[PDB]
Amino acid sequence: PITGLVYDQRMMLHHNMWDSHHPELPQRISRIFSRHEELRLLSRCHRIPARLATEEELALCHSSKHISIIKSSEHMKPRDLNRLGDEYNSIFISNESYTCALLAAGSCFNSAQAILTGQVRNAVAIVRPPGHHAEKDTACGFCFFNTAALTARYAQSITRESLRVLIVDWDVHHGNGTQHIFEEDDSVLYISLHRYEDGAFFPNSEDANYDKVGLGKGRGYNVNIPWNGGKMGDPEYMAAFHHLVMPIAREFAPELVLVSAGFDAARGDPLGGFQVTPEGYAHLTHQLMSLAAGRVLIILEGGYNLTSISESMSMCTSMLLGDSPPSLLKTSATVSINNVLRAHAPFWSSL
Amino acid sequence: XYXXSXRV
Ligand SMILES: [K+]
Ligand SMILES: [K+]
Ligand SMILES: [Zn+2]
Repeated sequence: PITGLVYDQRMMLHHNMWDSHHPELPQRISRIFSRHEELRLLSRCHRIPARLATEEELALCHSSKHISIIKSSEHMKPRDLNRLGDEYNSIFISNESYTCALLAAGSCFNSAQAILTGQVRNAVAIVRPPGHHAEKDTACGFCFFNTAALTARYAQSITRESLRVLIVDWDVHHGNGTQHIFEEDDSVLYISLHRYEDGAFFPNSEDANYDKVGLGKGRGYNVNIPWNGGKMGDPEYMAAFHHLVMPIAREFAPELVLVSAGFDAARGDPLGGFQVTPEGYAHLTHQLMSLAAGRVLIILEGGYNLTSISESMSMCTSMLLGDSPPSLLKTSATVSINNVLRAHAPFWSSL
Repeated sequence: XYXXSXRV
């Protein structure tokens, strides 16, 4: 049983030319990688190589206009980069961003291919920039291409179109791009837990509410778990996994689990304001490993406290290697869970 | 997403 790891310092080149201390920092990935080496997890993993996604692979989820626009930034002067970035919600662009977004997606392709062919059981991808806010036709929320959504489509393209892909997005923000790419799809089950605050938290859309259950034959395959009024932590996430995530996922019976593993719900995060501990992330990973015969690919999304993300992701990797989990309710969190249960009981007999 | 303005 082998755990894969992909990391490439070339993804550090994407940077914010006007604010070098912007929280989506190059050192997010180098700090996480360093922590894996300090905790001796690195030596226990099989290094999987990064690669660039092809433009053909990007078109599995994105429009040729969007691909062309981001590609065009590779050679722009600073004023053109500043103006292009301002055309999106919460995006900065440098001459290296496009290449970095290709390396993030291609890293996860090589990881998924390694998992699906049996070279490894599971894998962790320490990649930048993030992916889950990227839409088919636009960048958003520090994300250019939807790495996790592309990986699901990539996985199906090397196996069969009906490969059941579960994407669990525990980034504190709603993966709006992912939700929309798979909204009419019952082959990819999208489950997101996110701070919502009645729609006032980023990305600021009612799309992220519990009543958005999917469209068409995707009805029931989009599970939104939104948190309101409370600084949520391990009890709230544990309970949502026990009551919702794990019962639905078991019924779906995925053949590969992608985690959109943002760590901005972590204790200490400057954007999330939540308090999931590193031990909590270990328990969420350990639960997901009981699906798909442990075929889990943990993909870095957000997470902006360098110490918190480095400890939290390392614990997820520790779980992937087979380590036993370390030892571990707000009233409004019960309201949320009950609201999602009512919305999804019609499509999931486990509920 | 970052700034404090409300919809970023
Ligand atoms: K999320
Ligand atoms: K779906
Ligand atoms: Zn986030």
